[PDB]
Amino acid sequence: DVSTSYLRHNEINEYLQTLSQKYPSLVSVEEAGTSYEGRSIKTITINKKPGNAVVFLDAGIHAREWIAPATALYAIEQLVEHSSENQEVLSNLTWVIMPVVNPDGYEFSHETDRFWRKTRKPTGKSCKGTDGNRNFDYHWGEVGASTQACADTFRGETAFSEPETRAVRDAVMKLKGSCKFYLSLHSYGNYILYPWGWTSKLPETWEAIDEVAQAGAEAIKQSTGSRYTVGSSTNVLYAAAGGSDDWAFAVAEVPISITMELPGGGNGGFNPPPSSIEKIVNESWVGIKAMALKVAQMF
Amino acid sequence: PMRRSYEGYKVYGIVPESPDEAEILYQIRQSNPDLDFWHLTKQPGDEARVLVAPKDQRSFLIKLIRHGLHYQEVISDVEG
Ligand SMILES: [Zn+2]
Repeated sequence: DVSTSYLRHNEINEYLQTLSQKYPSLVSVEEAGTSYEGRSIKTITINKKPGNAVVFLDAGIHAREWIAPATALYAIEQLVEHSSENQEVLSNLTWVIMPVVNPDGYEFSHETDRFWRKTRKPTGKSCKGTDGNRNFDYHWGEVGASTQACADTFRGETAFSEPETRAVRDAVMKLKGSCKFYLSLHSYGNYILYPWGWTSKLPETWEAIDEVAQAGAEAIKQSTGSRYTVGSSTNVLYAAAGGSDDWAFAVAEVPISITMELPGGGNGGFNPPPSSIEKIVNESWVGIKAMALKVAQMF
Repeated sequence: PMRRSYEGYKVYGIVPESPDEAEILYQIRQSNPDLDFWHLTKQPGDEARVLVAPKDQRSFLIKLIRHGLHYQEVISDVEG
């Protein structure tokens, strides 16, 4: 079970490598890029078949949001190690999952500072790190992103200044029009949100995304009774430019683009105790599977 | 071998009672990078959470007092 403890980055990549060896007909593991400090940013591709719609799922762009990589890892475990229980999202759907976008920051939050958020790439003489979810090149730097190098929402020296966000960009762009569902896992707050992050004006196809997002919230409510708030980002969060969901929607042209804020726990919300991981990732997968199924029915 | 010390740090919970009160929290976050906002939304009844270093605690609370916001000290000592 990957849902009993928070895994370090090397354990995550070792788990992926094991899956690539154990399931060579179902799974391929590849390097999408290399972090600033030299760590391998890997994806796992599940059920690759010509003509399939692709779900791209990433997590761990923000270092301290530990329940998101755990949820991504649990999703991988269900789809790969329990595929017979998940055929409804494995017929015409291919999954590409990036369980940790920001391994340098993630490891730093384990070793030194539990509440670290950014990358670790130096930004000048005084501080290190960029907010990866303010670093994507769509209306970059226009609102809700700090210009201060040491702020936790620092937008970066330029758009896509971080190899970690370039890795997300390259991995998504490699799908060459086949990606129909982009899903980014964060914490915390129990929200299922969609573009625009940077403005309150609704996108023209917001209803299609809302249909998917409501399906995830509904499935979660029917499974555990937990409530999720669904809507366009600015309904819940103050406007911010440079998020990955905005970029996937507008630049990668992914019709369904969603950011999920996973349940909080522990004294900080970001740090549910390890004993609570299983129930959170189990419930989260219920919503994620239901959104993918809706996408599978639409494409 | 060595990790960041959180000695003397506190976490405060704030529940804004209007969109204007929540906006005050947003300006505080945007203008004071030394504060660590763990959570901040526009959701009614939601609790914002802010981790505050000892050097910032008196000034931060006075800003809360100045604007009439309700707050609670939810963690008194993060303890290193
Ligand atoms: Zn986040």
